[PDB]
Amino acid sequence: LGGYMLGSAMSRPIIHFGSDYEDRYYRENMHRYPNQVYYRPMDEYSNQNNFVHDCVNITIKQHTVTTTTKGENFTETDVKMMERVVEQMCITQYERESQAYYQR
Repeated sequence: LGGYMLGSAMSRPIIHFGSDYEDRYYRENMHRYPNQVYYRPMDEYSNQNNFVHDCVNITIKQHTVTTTTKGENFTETDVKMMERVVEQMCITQYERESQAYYQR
């Protein structure tokens, strides 16, 4: 990373895949999943969804490196479920900082 950073943790977003199976599938292991999200300052630009689609990429990439380095690797469904959890959290982490620009 070397620029991009980590702010706050959250609650685990209860995702909806539409299958209660896949809810509880994540939910059985959810403590092992991510609980904070990697973002960067606006500085120049911002979007509504596309910088979130950037931030999600970084958080999964990091976990696919620095925790995969700890032996703890993931499958693609594990990634896709993370992408959801991380996007959900990134929406709030974006909005929290974005509201502070508005408050200026």
